[PDB]
Amino acid sequence: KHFFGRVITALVTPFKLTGVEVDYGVAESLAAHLAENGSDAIIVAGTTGESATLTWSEEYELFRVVKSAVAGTKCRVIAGAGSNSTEEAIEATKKSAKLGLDGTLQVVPYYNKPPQQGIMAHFRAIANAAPDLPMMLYNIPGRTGINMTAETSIKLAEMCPNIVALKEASGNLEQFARIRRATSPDFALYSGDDALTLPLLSLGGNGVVSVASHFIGPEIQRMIEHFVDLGNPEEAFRIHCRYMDLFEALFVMANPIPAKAALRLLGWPVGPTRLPLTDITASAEQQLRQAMIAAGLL
Amino acid sequence: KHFFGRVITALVTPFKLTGVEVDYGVAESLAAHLAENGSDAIIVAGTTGESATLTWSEEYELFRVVKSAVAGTKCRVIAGAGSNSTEEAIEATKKSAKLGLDGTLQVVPYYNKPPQQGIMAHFRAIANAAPDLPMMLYNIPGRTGINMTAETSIKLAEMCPNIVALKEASGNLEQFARIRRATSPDFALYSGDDALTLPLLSLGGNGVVSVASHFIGPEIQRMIEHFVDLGNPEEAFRIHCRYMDLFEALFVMANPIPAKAALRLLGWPVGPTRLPLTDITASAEQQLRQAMIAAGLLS
Amino acid sequence: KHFFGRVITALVTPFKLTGVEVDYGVAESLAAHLAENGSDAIIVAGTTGESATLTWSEEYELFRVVKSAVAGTKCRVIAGAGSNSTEEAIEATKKSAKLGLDGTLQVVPYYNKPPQQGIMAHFRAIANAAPDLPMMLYNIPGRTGINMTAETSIKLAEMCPNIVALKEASGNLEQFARIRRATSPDFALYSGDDALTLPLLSLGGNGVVSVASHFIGPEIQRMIEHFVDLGNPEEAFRIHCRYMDLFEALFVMANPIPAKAALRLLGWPVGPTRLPLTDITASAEQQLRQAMIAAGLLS
Amino acid sequence: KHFFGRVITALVTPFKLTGVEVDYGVAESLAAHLAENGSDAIIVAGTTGESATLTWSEEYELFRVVKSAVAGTKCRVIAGAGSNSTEEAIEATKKSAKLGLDGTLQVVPYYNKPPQQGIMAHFRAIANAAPDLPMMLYNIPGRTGINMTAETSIKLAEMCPNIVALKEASGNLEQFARIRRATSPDFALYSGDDALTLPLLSLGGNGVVSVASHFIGPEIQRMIEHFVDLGNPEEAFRIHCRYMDLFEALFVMANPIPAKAALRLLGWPVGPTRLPLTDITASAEQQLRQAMIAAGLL
Ligand SMILES: N[C@@H](CCCC[NH3+])C(=O)O
Ligand SMILES: N[C@@H](CCCC[NH3+])C(=O)O
Ligand SMILES: N[C@@H](CCCC[NH3+])C(=O)O
Ligand SMILES: N[C@@H](CCCC[NH3+])C(=O)O
Ligand SMILES: [Ca+2]
Ligand SMILES: [Ca+2]
Ligand SMILES: [Ca+2]
Ligand SMILES: [Ca+2]
Repeated sequence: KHFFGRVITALVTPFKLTGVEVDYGVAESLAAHLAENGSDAIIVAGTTGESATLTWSEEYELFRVVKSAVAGTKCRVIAGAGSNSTEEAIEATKKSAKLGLDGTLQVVPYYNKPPQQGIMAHFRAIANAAPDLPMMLYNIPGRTGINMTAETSIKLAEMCPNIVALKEASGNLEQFARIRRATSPDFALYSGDDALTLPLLSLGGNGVVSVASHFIGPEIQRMIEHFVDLGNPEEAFRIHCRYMDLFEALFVMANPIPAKAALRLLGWPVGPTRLPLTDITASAEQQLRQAMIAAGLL
Repeated sequence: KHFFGRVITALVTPFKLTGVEVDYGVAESLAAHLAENGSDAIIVAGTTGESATLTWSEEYELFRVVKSAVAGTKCRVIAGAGSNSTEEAIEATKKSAKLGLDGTLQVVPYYNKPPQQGIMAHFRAIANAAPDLPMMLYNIPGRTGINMTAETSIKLAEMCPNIVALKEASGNLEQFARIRRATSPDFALYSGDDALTLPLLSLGGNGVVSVASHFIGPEIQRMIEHFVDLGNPEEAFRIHCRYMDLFEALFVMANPIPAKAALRLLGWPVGPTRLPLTDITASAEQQLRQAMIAAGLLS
Repeated sequence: KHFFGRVITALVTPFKLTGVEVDYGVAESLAAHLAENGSDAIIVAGTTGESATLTWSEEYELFRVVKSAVAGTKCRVIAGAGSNSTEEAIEATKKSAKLGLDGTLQVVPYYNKPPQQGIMAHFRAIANAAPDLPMMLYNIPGRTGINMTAETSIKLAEMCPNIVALKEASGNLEQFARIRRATSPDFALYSGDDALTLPLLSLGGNGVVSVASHFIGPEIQRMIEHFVDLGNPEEAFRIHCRYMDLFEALFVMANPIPAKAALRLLGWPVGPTRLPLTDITASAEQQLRQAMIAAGLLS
Repeated sequence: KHFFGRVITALVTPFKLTGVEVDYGVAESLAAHLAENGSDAIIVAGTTGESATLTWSEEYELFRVVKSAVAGTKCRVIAGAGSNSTEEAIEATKKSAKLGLDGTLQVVPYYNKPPQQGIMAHFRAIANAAPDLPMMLYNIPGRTGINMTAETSIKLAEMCPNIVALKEASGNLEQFARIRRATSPDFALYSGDDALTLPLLSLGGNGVVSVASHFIGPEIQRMIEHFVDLGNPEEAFRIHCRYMDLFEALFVMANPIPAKAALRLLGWPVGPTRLPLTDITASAEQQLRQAMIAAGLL
């Protein structure tokens, strides 16, 4: 019923041992594994994929490679093609169109703090650069340093018909409800935060763009199913409760440091992160390892 | 299942025209009206009841009068008996016990910013001063200037068996979930904020300590019923949506300025607020009036 | 130039060993000591004096006793007579007038979050209740839960001629500068925070309402003197630097828990705090003790 | 007395009418004007220079051109060469060394939220990539989404001898005092905020990295002189007061939208900003224009 589904995994970007090169091979098999484990869609080279330290070429190859890894399946492949420069976002979005990806994810500009009319112009121009490519907006004030308001989000959903979803990680519940109330039900509203998935479902949300779906995709699907389809909020919450420690553990250091460490411990050789992200500490690794054991993953 | 129910109304305190005296008569009939319109419990002389500008005598008379107004019904009467002085809270809690009220509401100390172990000692001593009187804690960092943590709340629920509920208005969803996960299911977790009732239900919440239940109590009951009992989150949300503008309108100036204005417009002569709360402005009254008309309360 | 001077000490309130009674004797000798150690004025029964857990009678006795302890000297005695109830503030301010104290300190209402026009009406009414009694406003959003804006503060300084000072502890530098720019130079602007005294002097401030002046009053006087009178910011900063660890230490737990612990370590038997304030932890006491040793106050 | 002086101007980047090209000519004459009007140093292609929407090539040309515009003067030229990718910052810093600039400005990584030890590794690696290029750190939590602590800043000043200054725009006065107390007096501590210059001087600050020095450089010099040299804080404050409205006006929309509008009103054809920054509103322009008239600038 929604193009990008209920669970979208923000894919980590595997690197070889030194960090210097991407491991496209590990990227393929990891993406294929997610497509058979509850990911309805995958975001490539977004925040969790270390967008900031990838070059544009690396991103374009990752897009091509991940799209081939999941051909055969209903898994949609979304390009993390945003930027705080409209020109750069436009170029990347056009490249995503020519590669035949299923859509893009577009973050609100970070660092340069545009006015609301700037955010709006930024996204119009990007939507216009590939008018037939579905687009998911991404609002994350904690990283960007500004908030896209309800008004701006709603206006964008009306003006550009290829803008069909919003990844809302502000934690602002009123904003989320207002956007939901005023957009058409064909517009998808996704949690950008595993710990907020459940309460955002209560305000009309359609699922989650998740980090934890690398590990518990089918269980996140089951949670959403209990809540939205089967009228069992008590069971949705029983699942949320099983995985709160893991959700906390995945953010005890900045994402994707824990996500990558967890994958390495499960036998997925996704490599280190690139500077400025440093290695997981002994303390954070122990909390993560413990949370994984209690969640039944080791 | 829960002693205080699903919808608890934070009663406004009616005053006569100058503000100098309480109107106990209007208090009685307003409380009777709430008991027959979806209030499972009522809080007397809390924040919404202008606790700060009431004297202790005024509070004690309000308690007595409200308890008689709702005799015959199952509606529980809760004393807003908290303070930032433990000695004062203890005295008021003992008076509530001797008067035969159903419980107390106890705010985290405001203004004086106690440490967590201070908050904990404050509430232990109050629970111990009337060990058979059910108690609802109240966490509201925006007014008090400190936050009662998950750890503190959980520890209090384990130590004192008369502490059976928490009114959580921090808006912190992680805190709320952690408290819920770790307390026994007999422990009630209530939203302290009409706009958060629905999402807190998704994290195991048992309802709301409401301002808006003065006006739409049965509809708030219906929302909670659709969500918890009947498996209809879409309809719960349809109701939340109908009333978001009213919820916004009730806080455009500080509570209870709009609440009292709305009651006056509905024919409830609840009077002004006392200084330092001033009268609602023409601008806030227009936004409130409009929101009430669209919600089907007026004209 | 300014009625309340440059250094105003927010006096702790001594209690006897159980906390149940005030020790008026220790209050007397402590206040006499401050008057001979750079306190130009003393605030009695404010935040640092545990205002919230004192009764009104205890406060009124403290006012009487402290006023007699410093008679003969130019040390001014200020009543912490504020409240979140205008009626209570008015009553206490009238009592302060009849007792012959030198002025009052008046906090922005805490917990009940009045509108700006409410804050303004609250203070007008208090200024009008004793029109000849000098008044110092106190803005502390971290404890009260609201902020008195620059506009409101400036308007109050113009309308009421007995409002002659403001204790600004928002930490907002722009607010502070705007108030200073727009008020007459007879209006005193005081830091409400020992760590902010020096940078607020750079924006035209006239001193500080201090906790640390219990212990280093003459050194705070010297700092202000270097900056304002002698044109030596380098030396003012050398002093600020000497005492930063002590300033940090005095707030590692909520004031006045550390203040009282420091006084006990110096041989001032000021007693415990009252619930909900609990005893200082061994960890905070060690950091405090160490900071005092390095500052040359102890051992 | 310090290498970068007391007033460092964060230079706006002039664009031609469409925004598509830089106007290097206007950049030259604007920089020459600043060097004769109280700028002891100039920062090229930092935040105020629309770093986010400049390409690396545009920045490198701006560096070259600005350096030649001010040859013959004592005005130092600093490259805004930071990034949230350590690799990119390293490459830009090496280019700045080969071009013969006087130093670099290095922002704390934005958007990707590294841990403190990440921030520390980021800056070590950059300092090590050109050990003889003086370096000015830049802490601005409101844009980046994280704060570099006092401990981190102090440790960096001790480890790397080319790290000789800090542009502190957190507005945290305790952090600033602690850094000042613990670093050697050869280490420069600059306000990153025109409205904080004066109170940061009281806590041992050495001046300001300013937007308003485009317009009132000599008056900012006079303020600092009255306070630090001549023992007249009353007169320093009289000057701060004269210019508070202008300081407020310069930030009513995000920098450099007002800065560029002010320059256009003074006859400097600095052009528009690039998306996602949109034009100044009529309302913000009126407040700016009024503040400039009262300050004696038109
Ligand atoms: N690190 C820069 C450019 C990266 C573009 C390709 N991943 C940014 O986050 O804006
Ligand atoms: N102003 C006091 C009044 C004490 C009586 C409480 N009913 C307070 O807000 O706590
Ligand atoms: N506990 C109340 C009453 C204070 C009584 C007078 N000192 C308050 O802080 O306002
Ligand atoms: N727009 C990207 C790269 C710009 C590189 C040169 N200015 C960023 O802000 O990180
Ligand atoms: Ca990307
Ligand atoms: Ca009460
Ligand atoms: Ca008092
Ligand atoms: Ca740059």
